[PDB]
Amino acid sequence: KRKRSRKESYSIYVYKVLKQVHPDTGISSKAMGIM
DNA sequence: CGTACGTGCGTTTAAGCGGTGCTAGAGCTGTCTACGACCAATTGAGCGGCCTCGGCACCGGGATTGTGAAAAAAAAAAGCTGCA
Ligand SMILES: [Ca+2]
Ligand SMILES: [Ca+2]
Ligand SMILES: [Ca+2]
Ligand SMILES: [Ca+2]
Ligand SMILES: [Ca+2]
Ligand SMILES: [Ca+2]
Ligand SMILES: [Ca+2]
Ligand SMILES: [K+]
Repeated sequence: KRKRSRKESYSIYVYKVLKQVHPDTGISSKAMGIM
């Protein structure tokens, strides 16, 4: 096992900016996909 | 059914032409060095996997607020005059 490739994405940085501008609001996986 | 737009005319304008004179700056060359690629070593930021726990989808009951449809009233219009 331990495949799923390792696919890079901006989602940690998106979350990081989100917590700056709106610290109590989160984000669905589709919405993250669009970001 | 009313007039905005196409046609044609006379009047006016300035584009185009060709020419001249001047130079800003496009673009090329040579020099030199600050910067970015390249490399190996190192390791923590970010990856996948995994579990949890509350957001959010779904439910039922009733009040309330849009959202419109019909029915009822009000009005404007149509036809009819009876005098002066
Ligand atoms: Ca005229
Ligand atoms: Ca120059
Ligand atoms: Ca870590
Ligand atoms: Ca994850
Ligand atoms: Ca309901
Ligand atoms: Ca309404
Ligand atoms: Ca309505
Ligand atoms: K340089």
